[PDB]
Amino acid sequence: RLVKALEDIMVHYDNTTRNSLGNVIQFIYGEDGMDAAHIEKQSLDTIGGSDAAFEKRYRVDLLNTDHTLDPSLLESGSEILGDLKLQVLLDEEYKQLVKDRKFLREVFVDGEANWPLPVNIRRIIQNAQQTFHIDHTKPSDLTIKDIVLGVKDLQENLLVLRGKNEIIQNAQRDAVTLFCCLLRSRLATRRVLQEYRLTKQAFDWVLSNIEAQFLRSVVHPGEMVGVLAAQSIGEPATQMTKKVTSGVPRLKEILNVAKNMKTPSLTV
Amino acid sequence: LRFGEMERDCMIAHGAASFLKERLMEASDAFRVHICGICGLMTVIAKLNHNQFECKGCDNKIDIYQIHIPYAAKLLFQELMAMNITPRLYTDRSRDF
Amino acid sequence: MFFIKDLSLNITLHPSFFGPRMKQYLKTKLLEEVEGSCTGKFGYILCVLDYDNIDIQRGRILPTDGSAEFNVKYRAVVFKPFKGEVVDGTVVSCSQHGFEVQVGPMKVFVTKHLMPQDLTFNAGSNPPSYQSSEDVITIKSRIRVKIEGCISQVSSIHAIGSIKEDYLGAI
Amino acid sequence: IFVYQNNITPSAMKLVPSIPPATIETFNEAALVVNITHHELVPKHIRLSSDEKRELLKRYRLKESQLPRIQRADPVALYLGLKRGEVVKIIRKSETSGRYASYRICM
Amino acid sequence: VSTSTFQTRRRRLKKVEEEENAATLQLGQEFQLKQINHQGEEEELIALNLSEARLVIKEALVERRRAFKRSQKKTREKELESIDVLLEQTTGGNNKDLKNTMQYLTNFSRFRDQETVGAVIQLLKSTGLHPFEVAQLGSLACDTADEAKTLIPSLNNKISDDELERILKELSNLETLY
Amino acid sequence: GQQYSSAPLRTVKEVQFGLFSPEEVRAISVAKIRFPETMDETQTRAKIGGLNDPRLGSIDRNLKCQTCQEGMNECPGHFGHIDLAKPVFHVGFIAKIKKVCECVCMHCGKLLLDEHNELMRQALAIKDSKKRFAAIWTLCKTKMVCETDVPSEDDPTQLVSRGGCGNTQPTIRKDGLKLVGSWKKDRATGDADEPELRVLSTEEILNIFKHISVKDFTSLGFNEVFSRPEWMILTCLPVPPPPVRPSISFNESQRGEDDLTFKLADILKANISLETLEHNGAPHHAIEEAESLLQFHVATYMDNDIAGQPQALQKSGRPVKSIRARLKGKEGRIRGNLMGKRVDFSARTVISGDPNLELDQVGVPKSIAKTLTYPEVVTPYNIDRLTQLVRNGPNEHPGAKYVIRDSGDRIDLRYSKRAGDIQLQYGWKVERHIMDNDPVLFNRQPSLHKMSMMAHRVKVIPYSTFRLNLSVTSPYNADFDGDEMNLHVPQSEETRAELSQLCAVPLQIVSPQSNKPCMGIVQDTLCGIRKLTLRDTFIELDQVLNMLYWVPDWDGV
Amino acid sequence: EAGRAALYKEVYNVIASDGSYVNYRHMALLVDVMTTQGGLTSVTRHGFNRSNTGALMRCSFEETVEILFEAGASAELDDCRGVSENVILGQMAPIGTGAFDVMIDEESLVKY
Amino acid sequence: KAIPKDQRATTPYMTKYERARILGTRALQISMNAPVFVDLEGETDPLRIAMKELAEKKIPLVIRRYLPDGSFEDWSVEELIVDL
DNA sequence: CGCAGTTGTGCTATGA
DNA sequence: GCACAACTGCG
Ligand SMILES: [Mg+2]
Ligand SMILES: [Zn+2]
Ligand SMILES: [Zn+2]
Ligand SMILES: [Zn+2]
Repeated sequence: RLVKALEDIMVHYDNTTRNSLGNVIQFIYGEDGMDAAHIEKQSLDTIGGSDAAFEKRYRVDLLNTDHTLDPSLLESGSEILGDLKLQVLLDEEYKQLVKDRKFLREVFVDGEANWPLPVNIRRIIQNAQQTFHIDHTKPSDLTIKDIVLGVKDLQENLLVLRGKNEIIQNAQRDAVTLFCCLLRSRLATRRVLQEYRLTKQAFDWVLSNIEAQFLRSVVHPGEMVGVLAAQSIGEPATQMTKKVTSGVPRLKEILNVAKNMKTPSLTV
Repeated sequence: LRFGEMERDCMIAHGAASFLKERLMEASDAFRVHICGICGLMTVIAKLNHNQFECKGCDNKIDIYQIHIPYAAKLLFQELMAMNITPRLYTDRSRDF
Repeated sequence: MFFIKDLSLNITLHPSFFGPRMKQYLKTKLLEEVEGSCTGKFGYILCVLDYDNIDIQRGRILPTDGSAEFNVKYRAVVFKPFKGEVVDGTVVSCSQHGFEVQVGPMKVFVTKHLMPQDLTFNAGSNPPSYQSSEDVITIKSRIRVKIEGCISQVSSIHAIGSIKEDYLGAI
Repeated sequence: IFVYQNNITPSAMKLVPSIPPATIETFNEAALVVNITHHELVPKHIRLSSDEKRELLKRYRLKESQLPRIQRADPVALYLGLKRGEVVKIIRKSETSGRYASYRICM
Repeated sequence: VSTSTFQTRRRRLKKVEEEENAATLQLGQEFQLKQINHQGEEEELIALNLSEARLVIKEALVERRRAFKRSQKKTREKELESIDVLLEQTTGGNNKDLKNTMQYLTNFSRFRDQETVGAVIQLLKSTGLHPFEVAQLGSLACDTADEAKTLIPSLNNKISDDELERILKELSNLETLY
Repeated sequence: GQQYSSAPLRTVKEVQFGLFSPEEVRAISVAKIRFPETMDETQTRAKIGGLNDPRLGSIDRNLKCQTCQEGMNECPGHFGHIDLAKPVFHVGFIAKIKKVCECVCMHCGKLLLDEHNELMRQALAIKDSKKRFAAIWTLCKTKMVCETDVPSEDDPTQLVSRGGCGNTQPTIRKDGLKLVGSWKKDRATGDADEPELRVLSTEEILNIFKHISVKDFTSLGFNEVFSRPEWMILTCLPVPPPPVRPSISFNESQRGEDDLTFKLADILKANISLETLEHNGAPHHAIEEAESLLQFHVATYMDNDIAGQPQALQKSGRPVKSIRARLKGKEGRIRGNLMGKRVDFSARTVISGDPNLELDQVGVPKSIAKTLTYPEVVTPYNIDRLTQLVRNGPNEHPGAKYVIRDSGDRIDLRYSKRAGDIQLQYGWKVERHIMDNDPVLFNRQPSLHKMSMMAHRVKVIPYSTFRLNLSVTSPYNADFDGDEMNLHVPQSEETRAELSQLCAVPLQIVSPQSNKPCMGIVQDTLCGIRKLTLRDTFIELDQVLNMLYWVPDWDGV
Repeated sequence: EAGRAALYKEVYNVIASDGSYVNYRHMALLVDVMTTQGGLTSVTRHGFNRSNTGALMRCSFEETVEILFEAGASAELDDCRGVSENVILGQMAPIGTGAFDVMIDEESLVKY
Repeated sequence: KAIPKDQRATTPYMTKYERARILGTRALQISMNAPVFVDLEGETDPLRIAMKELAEKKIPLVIRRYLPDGSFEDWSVEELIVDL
């Protein structure tokens, strides 16, 4: 019944999810438009912990002596103290990260940090390091502008939908939303420099990979998700072996849209 | 052996459109019938030698096409006709979408 | 009469031809198939006009075999006779039954009966002829005929004609 | 809008469509105690203008049928006084995208 | 595989009421006055009178022979033998139809020179007659307005007896002498 | 196989379902289908001008068809017809026939309700063919009088004479194959109290349906070209040709007719009883008797497994196999012959695990490899190789079974007086043996996975089992307890591409079901990988060297 | 919309109970499918087999003949847009490999 | 109806399915003795010859990417990116 | 006119 | 051997 109910469902050349009628089931496959194989449970670091340890991790204040990036971190550090124009960028940077946090906390209400998303950002930085023999001593050649802006410019190139019109353009923005939160989480000015210790060369590579790795991650128009989903629910249902009706018979109840269900509870 | 209903499913899942047609036709049932362009039924009297093609009843000797369908379908079709139901096969469309 | 119609034929090329003189081959293959052709729908397809500008269009590669089908859009000179059409032609055959007149690519036959009473068959004539008080119709004899009816046969159209009405007959 | 206490007789019920283009709505006071829309599982439903709808269908190369449907009697459809043909944009938060926009045509 | 046309109509199941075709100006479905073309535009039916016909095939086979040699880089009785040459060059030979057609056209052409054919077309096309009549008038040679209106019975009340006669008079004057 | 036909080759774009108009049935039919007797020109073996090849399809295998020529594998059947003595219902439409009767007036053939009723125009509005009929029926089943004068679309003071006829309407309830109505009547306003009870004749119902307005049935489910209500009632019977009901002619002198050939003879017999019964001295009770029987025979031929018990059991107790039953799911046409299928180029054997096979390969026994074939086309690239395989013969391992010429003619290298000297010309096909490294579809039933069917590399091995790599056990659900698996060999260079480029085991490695890999290191390897990796575990040079060599990608360092 | 939410929750809780993990998208699709139509469309013979999809497609599950009978009765027209129809017809289905068409461009065939 | 070149919307990258059918089509054609638009560097398997063709972007085929509504965008094997 | 109560109807894993 | 969908009858 699962396969027979879905068979005719696929991802069409407009990232839409339709059947033989061309009736839209999902506007963008699995709300994001990604091929499931290209996902890995990643951690959204912005999410939890004290606002105090959050600040410690993400906040840059070139205007404060105790809260600038030490010139041990980058070469520009000595000549960065007091740059009001730059502190404007690090103010958007921080005010955006703060924004992102309030959003993730709205979406994942339990404070769950570990979510399955495309592009293993952890591994890219890992390889950047072994690739470029990252000196966790000598200061970076990156600019505050290099980081801040290069990350802005990256997000723009992370394409799922393509269409040139607000309807489509806004669905692109939405479908991407969560990934960039993680992207901003892992690529904050303080993080990139202190933790990662990347060079401009290393950073540009990190970004370039994220871009093309993301592009790889998207669903392929033609992808037979009718059966793909039907099999993926059905298959584990086979391996199946307060006290409420559960497993195979509850699943039977759910699919049947059982009017007279066995164990109906109300959690008040 | 059997390329069962369940095997068709994974084959679709795979997106293997051609390997499926090949399994379902060329490696089994595959057959060639002649259809009328007016009433899409296997009514055609295919004297494919003298190139005579006729669907008396339709008075047609012009609008005839050859189709390749599983013999089980030719059957299913003749089986439905035997039951007063016309499964008219048409090679062009009208509806759109 | 003699029309010019914008037709189109579907030709399926074998992969061995997906070379550079492909358009060349398709154009020549159209001419093979199309020229001299005779349908009851369009009549005799005689000459494919504008060889230089034949619209090849893209050819979709067929599912299980490699051949690719193209709809070769064209325009040609056609001759499709009509019942009631008056035609000038030249006599070809002639017997006791009547005479068959050559009109373009097609043959119109006039029955002994579809001629006036004054015109009568001459058996003892070399070559065979029909003799009126005034006229003589033998072989080379140019005639004017009203096509009484047409019969769409195989790869030809034939007709039965009249020379009985006014302004018809010998010319 | 008519907020009736206990019940409306089928007498008076037949008088609702009697005066168009003015439209009348009946609401049982007892249902209204709790605002259904405020609930966890109930996302943002947004009425779309004739022009807004027109663009959605244009932009997705859609026919009204092809669109996911909301019933006329859908609690949220009644809350926004949805009329047959009127489309809603549904903004749900996503465990994959963050934010997902769906659309529902009325019944 | 046969040939198709611009006429895209879809008679579903409904076989017939296939109309009898006569020069009651009721030509086939294929031969409607109002019709389409490859460009997708509406266009009035093209009918040729012999000579207007003979010149088309002549032209086409000449421009064809141009390309047959371009890609190969890397007086009535007297015109008759001349045409049989062009046919041996551009036509498949198997097309005995086009040979008989050319021989017929050569001997039965009313107006030899193109200038003339162009001028015939101007004269007749102004009349507002149907293309099959503008055809028949150019190909069939008539003297009385009655000779014409009998053979092209489609006319009848379409043209004035005198006005049709004025045309016929100008047509005989144009008649290319052999 | 089948021969060249000049006919333009297309694909079925739309399937326009409709109903047979007796007129069509007659026209398309190459014979009628006069005598129940199968064949035997009065015991003389050859078909009778009455049933099966009265110009229909053919039997004899030799001896071609009487309409086209071609014969057996080429000739699809040629339809027949029996002109029924009395109109009979179609077993299937019987309920819809009642529902149409319940909608329309049983006298003038006018819809019981129209645009004048508001709830009616509301239904008449419904876009959907089926939902519309459903709503119309619910309103019209209640109307028991064909209205003459309905109240105007404004006042109930002034009345509009909408449609003709005033007649009271029956209450139709089915009595299995029979529709019997109970009219209200009047009798000093009272009646009923004691109504009028008569069966509604197929012919009467048909005559009401014939009189149903194009626009009225158009408002009902119906179509004026493909499905007129009147076509639910059968007058002319299509006689399916031999291929639908094959004569299993075992040995020379012995028939063996199909179930349908029998039921038709029964319909035919029952029709001829009725035919003469009525024409002659009609005892008018035996008339509606022979009718009900013909109605039964035509009912059970299309559906034997009906509500009102009687199983129309073949004289053997075994009930007659209806056409309905033939198409009915899991096995039978749709489910089992079309959606599922028995296939050539398939193999099956016991599976045993191999530690020395690369993940993506499959051990195919020499026998299986020599049986299954691949159609290679003689190309300057292969040419020489293929000549050696042809030369090698169908009995060696690398070798071939058949050679197919340009002239689409099969050469049996196994027998052919020329298998030795056979010079291959380009474009010929050489059906050669499944050679090592070919893509093949390996499969283990059930098959609830994209992964329960994967593309493997051939590796021809001795001993009768299919050998597969242990790590690939997990996605098939295989074990070596005695499990068997299937093998499908692709036939096209295009199909090979499908398997290799999409279905390959290396591709199937990370599953979308769980967004995690579906194969891992298992059992002996899993137990040993721990055993080896402990801090306490050290290896002397002797073995270190062998262990290094064993890894095929080792850099020699 | 809240019904879809609760439907997924309930569906998810069946899978998660057995320990097992199924990627969101899958269960979301099933749920989204049962949802779209307007209300709760049952994954049964009188639910998804109700929809306006192809008659040849629907006949291939549950009311086999009955579906085909009612097809000809109310002159249904098969789109042949569905997978199943192509399987029945022995045609290459508009699935992955068959979701698009392939063409030789003579212009590029002479460029090389 | 046919989307113009200056208005295409679909992935500028080649689908996993596209590449598989493209490779299979040239392999079938090459095997059917079609003309090869690449230097066979001793190559003999139509798939490898095809893969080589696709790599040198010397395959002369066009993908008609159909949209739900019927319209299509024609993309060339040349213009399609092969990130795969 | 509505809803309790019934009568009715179709399905029931996969290859040998 | 259920689970529902038509259908039917009394308050
Ligand atoms: Mg086992
Ligand atoms: Zn026909
Ligand atoms: Zn036959
Ligand atoms: Zn009445």
